[PDB]
Amino acid sequence: GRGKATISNDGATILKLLDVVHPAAKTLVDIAKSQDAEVGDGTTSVTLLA
Amino acid sequence: LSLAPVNIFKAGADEERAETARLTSFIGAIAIGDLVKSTLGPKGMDKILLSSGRDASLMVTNDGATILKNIGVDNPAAKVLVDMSRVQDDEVGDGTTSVTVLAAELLREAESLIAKKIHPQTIIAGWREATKAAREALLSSAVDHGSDEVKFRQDLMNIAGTTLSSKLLTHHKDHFTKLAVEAVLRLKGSGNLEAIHIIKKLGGSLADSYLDEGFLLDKKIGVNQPKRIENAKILIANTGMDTDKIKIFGSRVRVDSTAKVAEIEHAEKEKMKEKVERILKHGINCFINRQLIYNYPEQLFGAAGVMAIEHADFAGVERLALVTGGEIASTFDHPELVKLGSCKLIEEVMIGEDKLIHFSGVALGEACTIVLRGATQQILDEAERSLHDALCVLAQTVKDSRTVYGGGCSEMLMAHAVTQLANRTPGKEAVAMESYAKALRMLPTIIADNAGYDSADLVAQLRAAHSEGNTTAGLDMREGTIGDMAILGITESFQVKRQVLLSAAEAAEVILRVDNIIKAAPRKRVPD
Amino acid sequence: IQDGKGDVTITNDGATILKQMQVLHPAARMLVELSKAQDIEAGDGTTSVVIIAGSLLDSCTKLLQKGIHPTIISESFQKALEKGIEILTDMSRPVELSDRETLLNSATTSLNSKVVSQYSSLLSPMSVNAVMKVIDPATATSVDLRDIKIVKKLGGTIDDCELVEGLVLTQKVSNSGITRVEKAKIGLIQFCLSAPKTDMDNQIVVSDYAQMDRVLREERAYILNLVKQIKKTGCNVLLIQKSILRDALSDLALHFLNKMKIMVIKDIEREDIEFICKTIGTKPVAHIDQFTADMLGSAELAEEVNLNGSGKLLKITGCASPGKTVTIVVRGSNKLVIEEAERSIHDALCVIRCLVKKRALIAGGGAPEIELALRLTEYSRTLSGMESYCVRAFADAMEVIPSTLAENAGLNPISTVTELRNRHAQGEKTAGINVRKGGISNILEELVVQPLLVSVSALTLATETVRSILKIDDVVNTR
Amino acid sequence: GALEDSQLVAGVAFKKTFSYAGFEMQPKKYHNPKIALLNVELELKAEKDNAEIRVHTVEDYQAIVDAEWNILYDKLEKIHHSGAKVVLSKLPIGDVATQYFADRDMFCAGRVPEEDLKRTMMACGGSIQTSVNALSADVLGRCQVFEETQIGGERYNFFTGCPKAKTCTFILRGGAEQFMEETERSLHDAIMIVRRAIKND
Amino acid sequence: SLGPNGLDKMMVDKDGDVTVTNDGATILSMMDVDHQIAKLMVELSKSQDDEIGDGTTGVVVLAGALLEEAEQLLDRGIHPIRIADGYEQAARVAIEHLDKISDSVLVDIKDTEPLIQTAKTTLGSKVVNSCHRQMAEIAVNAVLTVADMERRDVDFELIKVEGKVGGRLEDTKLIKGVIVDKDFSHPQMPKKVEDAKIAILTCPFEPPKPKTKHKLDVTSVEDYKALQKYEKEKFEEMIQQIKETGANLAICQWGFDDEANHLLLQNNLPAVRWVGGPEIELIAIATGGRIVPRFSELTAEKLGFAGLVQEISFGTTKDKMLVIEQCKNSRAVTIFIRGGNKMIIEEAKRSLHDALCVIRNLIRDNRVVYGGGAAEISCALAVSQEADKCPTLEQYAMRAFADALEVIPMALSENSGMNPIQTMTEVRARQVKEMNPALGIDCLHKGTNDMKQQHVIETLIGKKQQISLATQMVRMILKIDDIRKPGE
Amino acid sequence: LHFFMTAIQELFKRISEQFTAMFRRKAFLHWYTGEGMDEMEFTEAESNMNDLVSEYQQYEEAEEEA
Ligand SMILES: Nc1ncnc2c1ncn2[C@@H]1O[C@H](COP(=O)(O)OP(=O)(O)O)[C@@H](O)[C@H]1O
Ligand SMILES: Nc1ncnc2c1ncn2[C@@H]1O[C@H](COP(=O)(O)OP(=O)(O)O)[C@@H](O)[C@H]1O
Ligand SMILES: Nc1ncnc2c1ncn2[C@@H]1O[C@H](COP(=O)(O)OP(=O)(O)O)[C@@H](O)[C@H]1O
Ligand SMILES: [Mg+2]
Ligand SMILES: [Mg+2]
Ligand SMILES: [Mg+2]
Ligand SMILES: [Mg+2]
Repeated sequence: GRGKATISNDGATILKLLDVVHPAAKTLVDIAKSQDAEVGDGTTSVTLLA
Repeated sequence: LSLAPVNIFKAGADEERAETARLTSFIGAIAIGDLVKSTLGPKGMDKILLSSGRDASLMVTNDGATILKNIGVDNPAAKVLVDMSRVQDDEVGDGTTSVTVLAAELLREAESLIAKKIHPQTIIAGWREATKAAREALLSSAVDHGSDEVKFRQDLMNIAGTTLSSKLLTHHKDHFTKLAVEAVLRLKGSGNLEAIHIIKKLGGSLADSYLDEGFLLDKKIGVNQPKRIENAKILIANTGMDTDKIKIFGSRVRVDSTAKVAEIEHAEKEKMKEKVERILKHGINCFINRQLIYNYPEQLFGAAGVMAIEHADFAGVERLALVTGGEIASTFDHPELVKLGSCKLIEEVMIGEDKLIHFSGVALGEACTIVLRGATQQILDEAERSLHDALCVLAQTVKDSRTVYGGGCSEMLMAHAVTQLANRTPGKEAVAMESYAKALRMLPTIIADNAGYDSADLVAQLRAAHSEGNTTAGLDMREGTIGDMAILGITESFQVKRQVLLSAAEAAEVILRVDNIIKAAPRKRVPD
Repeated sequence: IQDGKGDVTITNDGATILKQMQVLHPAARMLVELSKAQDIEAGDGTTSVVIIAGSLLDSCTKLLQKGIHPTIISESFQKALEKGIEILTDMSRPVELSDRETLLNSATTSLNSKVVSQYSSLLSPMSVNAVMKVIDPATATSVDLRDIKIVKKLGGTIDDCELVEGLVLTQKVSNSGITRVEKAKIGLIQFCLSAPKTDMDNQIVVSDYAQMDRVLREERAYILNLVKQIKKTGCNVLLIQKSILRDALSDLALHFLNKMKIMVIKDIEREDIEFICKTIGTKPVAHIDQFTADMLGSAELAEEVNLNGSGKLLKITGCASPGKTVTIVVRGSNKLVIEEAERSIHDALCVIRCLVKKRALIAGGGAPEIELALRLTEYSRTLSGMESYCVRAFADAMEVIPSTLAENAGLNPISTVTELRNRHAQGEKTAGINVRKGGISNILEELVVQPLLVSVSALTLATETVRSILKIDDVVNTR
Repeated sequence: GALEDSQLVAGVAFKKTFSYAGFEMQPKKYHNPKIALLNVELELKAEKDNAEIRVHTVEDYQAIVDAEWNILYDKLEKIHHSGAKVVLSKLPIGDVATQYFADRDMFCAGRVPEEDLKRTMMACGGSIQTSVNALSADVLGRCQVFEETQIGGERYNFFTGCPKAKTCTFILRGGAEQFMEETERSLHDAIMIVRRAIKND
Repeated sequence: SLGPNGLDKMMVDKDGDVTVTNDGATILSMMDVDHQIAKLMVELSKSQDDEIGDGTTGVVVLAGALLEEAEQLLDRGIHPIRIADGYEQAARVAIEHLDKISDSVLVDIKDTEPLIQTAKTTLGSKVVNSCHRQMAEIAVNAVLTVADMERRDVDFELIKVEGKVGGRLEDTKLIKGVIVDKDFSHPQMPKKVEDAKIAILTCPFEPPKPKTKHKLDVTSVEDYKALQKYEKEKFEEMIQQIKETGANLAICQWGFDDEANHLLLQNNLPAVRWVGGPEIELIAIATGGRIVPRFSELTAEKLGFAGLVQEISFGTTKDKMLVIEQCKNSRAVTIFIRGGNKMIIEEAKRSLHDALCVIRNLIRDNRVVYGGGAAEISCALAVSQEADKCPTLEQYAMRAFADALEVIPMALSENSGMNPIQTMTEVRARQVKEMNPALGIDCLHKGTNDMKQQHVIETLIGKKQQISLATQMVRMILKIDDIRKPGE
Repeated sequence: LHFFMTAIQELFKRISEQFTAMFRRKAFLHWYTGEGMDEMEFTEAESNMNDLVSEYQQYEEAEEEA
């Protein structure tokens, strides 16, 4: 909302930058943070698989 | 169809491309030089400036430096000519009107050259060879003096009577020329123009002004202290007589009885008595301080017959050390390493409705005061402003004593040197050089246009007389004919004319190179 | 005039009306500063100088339509001004300062135009008396009006105004009961009488019950010590200067001072110490060891007066060593009458000041204005060119004042100036407008005169302003 | 810079911090220094915020003023006797201490972040000292080179040459603010992949 | 705004200010944009000035022309990653070719002339061209003085740039000391000295005061009289300590007193009051003295040496300045800029900073190439010749790189007044036929296209960065496909 | 003497001016006395209120003989 641009190719930071408010869709954003906390890679491969 | 389909700038920001930026920079600069042109020459008129938010301060002026500093312009290219005009006033103090008109006539001749499909870099490169050939022909025409006293004094009188011409002081030119040339010779070669204090006050005519032989102070003496003392010995000091010396530490009194407080209070009162007695060991009768003097030491000076002057700022203490000849003293421990002032009579004078302390008979006299009298408040302000232009230009002639014949002779001189150069260089620069020589010849045109004379005939006579040998011919504004400049006595300063060409050629170069004006979003003002 | 804050002032001075107005034209804001200058040096004629300046600038409208450059008018006006001085100087008559009949006649002429024209058989003599008591008539070059103090007091009427040859104080005494002292010894003090305070931050520490009683006891013996030094000198009236950082007089010092029959007067300002020292001749005292019986100024009577209910006042009269100061008390019924009565007296002091600087007397009542309008008419016939039109314009503009004096009195202005000018070129040159008889007669038989400095200073300043207006050609608005 | 100009150092590297007058009068290259990792304010101040002095005579007034100048000079002398050449401190370093170390060819630094002093310790082998009363040979650091070079209009301090170093530092050279953030996030993925690949081959 | 015949831009500040400049870094800095891609180009030029200092308007022209050439390739069905892959291969051919035609001459103190000719070209573009021979001698002489020759670095804090409006543009000179805008404390002090030993002090001249919450108790009259005596002996003890050591001038950071001001005057010992922080350490390096925090530490071995300390005066204003020169070997120098305009001084300061940054680069790397477009024509032939042996859908990307690389010659010719395609074609035809890679565009109309004879010199690392940095920004733009932003 | 926010003297001066004017006419007094108060309770309020003003210190036609 201020004007700062965040340019990135990784799922984890893309889903953190969207103001998702849908209760069902918020499960897919929570499993991405789990993957980047345990292994750190494969974040966007668990979003298409889910 | 619009300025590119995508949006790059923000909301409120504007851009101007080549064809429209040259339109703004060229109409902005000409507008500045048209308002100011009316105040040029011996017969120039006068303007009125009213403030709309500054409590309606009405000021009336003639010089082209205070007018530009007051007019609020929002044109980007008109702000360059207002800045360069301030630097001229702060450098030599004279020639602000001529530097803006010349730099505004160069731009007017550079718009018809772009319409001839000439690249701007061609004009600039052609003008550089025109300024170089113009400053060489002015240096060679300067008359260096200063080896004779009877000749140098006559050169300073001619300069002073030439600057005061367009100004309101031109009515009494025979009287204000002697006050302006004698006040500069009092400085004895020191360029400190601050030493001349101009005191202005209402009442009386403009012809009642004079230059005092001694000095004048707008201060007061203590109570029941002698008004006059003949053959005074002044001591100039800067020391704290306020209450007492606070003796800066973190100290305090912690006695346990109220009689012990009374003993300490009596200790302060005997601290100031000792300080006063150390002053009197110098053998003085006129103590002058730059801070306040309280009621205890005021009576100590009045019991021994000493005049005490209190609350005189730095402007009145530094000046008094150059007039009488003393020194600013403190710590009062060695009376033999200090030097006292001297006078012959000190009295109280009545100028209008106020009292001033008069210093008649002085040792050195390196600073002075000028008393200006007038009918209105705007005449006093304009007399002070005009007189400051006479003192500033006479402080430059003493350091660099070489003069150049003025009154239109110098402008036609440099214009002929460019013409002979423009008839030699092939290419397009011959066209650009003629524009430079065309802009120098309109300065004498404006002077004759304000007087209602046939300008188109006088310039032709001057140009024909400057290409055959007569290098001193110029305008004669008292009759309307052509007269010699070495006989009538129209003389200028070499540094003033040199700073006009160099400043008016740089500002026309910076402005001409611009081809894109980019404006940011203005800062908004909160209405409530 | 009614201010926008709710202040109403009934005035007649030309320098006061133009100050209270709020004009916005720049060409008229310069007329206010013109009348200010005349009030500073001359002190009278502030209304005449605006009429002259407002009539000369008008005569310039027709000359511009005839094709005359404004520069020529500026130089041609100086020609008619330098000649006008030479016509006023030989008209005047020298006067001495030992002739009360001349000063009395000149102090009423600038008194009969105001609201106190009826009360001039009393204000004129007390105005001449107030100036001869300040300057030395043997060697006088200027008079200071700062040596005359005007006191405004409400109640009563104008004819109750008097001249006090002493000191008048507007504040009552602090001591109660003692209001009448004869053969007093006045003394000025600049130090305070309270608990001891030093410039450094001090404090008293008590750590025992026996020291509590000593603080009160030793304090009481300190104030008593200073009071016993004052009574040793034989003082009756006390004058304390105002102090703000510390108390100047405690309740204990006042209790001791009443028991010794001494009048105490507090709250004296720091700006009027000089006027007090110049009146009773009192050495100021700023330290207790310097309070000697020579630092005192004697007097005859020093008692407070009580009005009809408008307040109290202090009068000290019969000073053993009088100075060169005098004071005036102004009495009126309304706040508006007092202000106009005060400005009228200040006008009668500036006329006496003008006589000592330039001892020359010139007949008034429109006599000089018509004389410059007659010599300049024949003067312009000798000249040739475009300057012969500007001098004729100068002469015609000088008939406005002789026209105004006859128009306000209900006479025919055309017949009065025609009769006045005709009689001015066939004989005597002291003929003016007689407002009492109703025609034109010799103006010296009406005993009306005016100083020469007023008529000249109202002309030199007028021509200079017009010469500056003609220089202006453009008006631009700034920030 | 360019993406191929990124370097990996074998020690620590941190930005130049605020410096007072005299910082340009001391050497900026050492051969075998002795790092003194400290946590102290070496500046002229009050001993304790909760303090008060009640002197009676002017002779004791002058001795107090000389007592504060002797407390500070006692700490600086203890550092100089230990043979140290580079000193670092979280708390600020005053200008008096800066000119003390300039006259003895000794480097000084202050207001170092906590994350940078801890990275030095496991690269040189010292320990953070809150007091100067014990500066032995076993509480000092050591390296092989120390200098202060310029990279991209910035001053950086280097501590290369540590055979027993157990930490590194990445210097990333790009051309925009978002070029470096995307390079740091991309490097953060190979770090965790290799870290997980050692526990599970 | 490119080349010697370029034109500059007017800039108006948000509040009320006006700036005239030709530098590419500052133009994109004060221009307020809203497009996100436009903010990437601003950072592209800013990262160039701080690294080198010259070429900041040349990178954005090449990057903009590098993106335009890829517009046709995308329309033919070409993946953007394939374009961004072929671009990097070309940038490895041009950089490896730039070292082959690079010539290194020498860098030292005794023969300085190639250094002068290097700074002459960069100053050729800016408004300072009337006196650009003189301003090319200040830039070179003020770098080898402050630069070390072993560590090969330059400390720009040691070079002070101070401009004062009023006067003439050619009055700019290089001072070999420190010029501070202050004056002597007492009006009756001598304005000049001929042999001064500088006494640098940090501590003020007031009586001492401890930092802790001291309180001094006065419980008698003799304690009070012993306090006045304490104060007056402390002042006299200070002047004795300065005079004893042989000092001639006193320099103080904090202020004096009413009493400590006369004692300096009465003892013929002038002083300067309230000088700044950074200026003090420049006088210490220049004069060779040391800074003392107390009077007890003031010895004879901690004093500076000046040859002349004067107080120059400007025109009819009250501006006084103290100058310090005629010193021995120094590591601090100042540049005094004059001029009759507000905008001249600011642009003169920017142009001088570019000249200094060019010489600093030559210390790190001696080798240079020849400008005027010569490097681009040569680099565009090496890429195009190598693209003929790459049959994998990369010849299109390589050929597009060599076509956007020739926009620099086509920008100089268009600005000069010549025909781009008519002059550029004739230069490549002459360069291939001969073996002379130093042929450029005759922008100044001198007759010869040979840049070696015309003395046009460009630093190598300046040209390397304009290609390596410009290529990498194009890789971000070609990688970005989605935008998500709020609506206004 | 422990009241914080002149020297508060203005606040207590205006309150007792209205209070005295109200109590002189005994207006609206029956609302308080009828539920258990008395006249002397209000007297102690104004007598005590005057004491605090005194602690907060700021710093007829017959005068002939004594
Ligand atoms: N050399 C290669 N050839 C083909 N596919 C590859 C190659 N290297 C990696 N990949 C694939 O690319 C994917 C990388 O996805 P990535 O963007 O890294 O997702 P994340 O960021 O969530 O790890 C992996 O699933 C892998 O199967
Ligand atoms: N008496 C005179 N006769 C002819 N020319 C004059 C005379 N006095 C001044 N000038 C000319 O008028 C020009 C403008 O002077 P002025 O308007 O007074 O100040 P500025 O030089 O600032 O414009 C000068 O160049 C001078 O040559
Ligand atoms: N005398 C010259 N002749 C031909 N080309 C020049 C000359 N001087 C500079 N140039 C060219 O001008 C180009 C742009 O430089 P300039 O306009 O100074 O801005 P910047 O250096 O910031 O890009 C450079 O590539 C250089 O090759
Ligand atoms: Mg991955
Ligand atoms: Mg002039
Ligand atoms: Mg009158
Ligand atoms: Mg360049």
